[PDB]
Amino acid sequence: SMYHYIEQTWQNKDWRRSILRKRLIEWRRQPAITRIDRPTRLNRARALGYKAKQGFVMVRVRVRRGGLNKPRPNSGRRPKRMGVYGYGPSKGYRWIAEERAARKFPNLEVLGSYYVAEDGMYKYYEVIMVDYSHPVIRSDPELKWLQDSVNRKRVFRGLTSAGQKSRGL
Amino acid sequence: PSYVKFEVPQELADKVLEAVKKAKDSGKIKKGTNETTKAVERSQAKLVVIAEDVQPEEIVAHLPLLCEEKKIPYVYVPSKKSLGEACGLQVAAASVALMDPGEAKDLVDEIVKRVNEIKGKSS
RNA sequence: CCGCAGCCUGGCGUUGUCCCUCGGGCGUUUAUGCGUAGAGUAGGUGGGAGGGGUCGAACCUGUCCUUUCGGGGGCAGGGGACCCGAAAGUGAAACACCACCCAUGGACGCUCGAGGGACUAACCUCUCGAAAGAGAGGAACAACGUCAGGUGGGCGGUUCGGC
RNA sequence: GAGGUAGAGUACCAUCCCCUGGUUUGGGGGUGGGAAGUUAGGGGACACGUGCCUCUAAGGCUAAAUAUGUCCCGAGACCGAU
RNA sequence: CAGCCGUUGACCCCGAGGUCCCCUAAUGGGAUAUCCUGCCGGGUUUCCGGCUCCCGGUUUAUAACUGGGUGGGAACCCCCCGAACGGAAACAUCUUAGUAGGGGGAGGAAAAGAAAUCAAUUGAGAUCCCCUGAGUAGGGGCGACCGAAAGGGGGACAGCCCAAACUAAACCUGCCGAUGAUAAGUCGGUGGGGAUGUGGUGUUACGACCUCUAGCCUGAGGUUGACCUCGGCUUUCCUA
Repeated sequence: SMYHYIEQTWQNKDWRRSILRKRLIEWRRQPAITRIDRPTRLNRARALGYKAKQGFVMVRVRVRRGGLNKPRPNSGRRPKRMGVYGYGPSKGYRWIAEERAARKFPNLEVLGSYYVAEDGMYKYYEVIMVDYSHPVIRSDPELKWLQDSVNRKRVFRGLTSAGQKSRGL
Repeated sequence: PSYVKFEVPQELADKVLEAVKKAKDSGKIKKGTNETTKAVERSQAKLVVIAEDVQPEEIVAHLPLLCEEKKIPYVYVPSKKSLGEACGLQVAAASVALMDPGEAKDLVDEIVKRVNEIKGKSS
């Protein structure tokens, strides 16, 4: 399939990593949460459940890498509980990126994510989101589970793929 | 872009689009990049037509190298919407493969000669 | 008694293009050597008293480099051909030839580093622009993330024996 | 009988921090490196080798068995105007 | 005190309707004013409708217009951030305790859930809860203290669906008309999607699935014992 060859050009250590560097220069200027027209990696999107119907949207999110933005305590602590450096959010940056996308698009449900790039200050992810109220999605037989109100806003309760991994499941 | 290997003069491009229209009516063609690569893998294609405004570039960036090793000629076309129109579609197409030219056997043979000499001067 | 921030410094990442120099190594390339007793430069382990000799030698005369100017190492001609000992001294001898070592310097192809210089397109700063984008200056440093060492009553927890 | 397919910054490694009974062996996160891909991968209490045994990560969904009590019915070796 | 309603069946109870002031998520704009004040459309005294972040469309392009999350709930539930008092007869690792608390998100239950699992001479077979295993293995200034799982007995006890190989528009959906019980569906006309892949097949391990070749196996029909086409089964949609 052509999807097998998409993953080969974007694989590991390649001349393609000269093309991808040029994109990053543009991506650093666009807003931190943007809707994009088409997935950058169709192999990753189609495996996670993206289709070419209307109601599927693609969002790119950039976050800031590093550890937790943790302040030094100001009241009295034992020496164990006074340390700052080395802490990272037990939630992954992949799960943090999905959460910020679900804030800006409150009518869509997160289906998956994968990252696309990385530089010295940010990490970039792309999130697959679907509109559960469009009549095209409402009639789909493979997403009939998405008509249950318990299956909405799952990203906030750790029920996505990135959340299951981080819960030790 | 970057997957465009050699320049194609505009007068040759219109010949390619004419070949696609003739081949569709009489012979067989493959529309789309999923059907085109599978024809190149099986060594069944006779001419592979590639658009020049594909975004992202990764969709068709493997075709020039894949058919280089299978000994299959390939040519470029500026607009994918025009390429989709030629093969009788309501949407665009990024790649087409001619299974058998049919009524356009002579026209295809003319194109291959023109392309082969352009690559000879491109080193 | 201890911790933790902040600060200083180094590694890794973001981080790229051209050089030059130096120091290591790998397979090669080569030519250079005086504790004393003595024909005299024994630096050491061996084959080796034969090795060179129209299969061209010892010898006078100079150009030249060098050294504890001690003295040896290389130059063609004049010479058409000679010297070391198996013999005399040395806790360890043969400039009798050939090998390796200690040890000087340079060069080939490869690797690793370390330093210095330049450049602009990342990054940063400013200006214009509603935005899109354009211009100027710096620049692979700064800045940021992460790890490591130092400093650190700035701040936090505590201990401050007994009779 | 012959051929084709099987989920990537993912598995894993070093280091730092928090959890854990997890201890030279478990889980999650930050930083750096980073696969194989069916002639493949994972596991079987330090590490590796050889047999043997067992499974298929990195894409979702899924009744019943249970947790609660604002509320409605019933009950009681409950209290009885400090 | 005074008057009235009810045998033309009231009051009262149950079911279905009507009216339903202002603030309030508060939502046209403003409120340290529970009060003020607009711009479009409709009839027309009153009055009644429309007026952040997204999605799918219209129309000339940043103008305008059609159709579609926010707050509450006594406790219970899911996810991140996260102490000290106290005990150790002092106290700092430790414990207290991932507790108290903070932030975000639901439901009548949530969450988990169909092995890259366990254990041991080749066995069991998704998840959850109860009685146990057991204060055992094991962690610890090896101090105070902390602490499983497999297995056994029970309660309930289901299993699918995608990406990929093979096909390649055979596809989905808004509005209008007919038919259909105003449903699903079928037919016709218009718009938006879709080759950067819609629909079909198909998802498991000493092997599964797919393609080709060869050979054997319900009914009717055609063709050259062999081939193909319509009648059972599986999955899904629907409501008078």
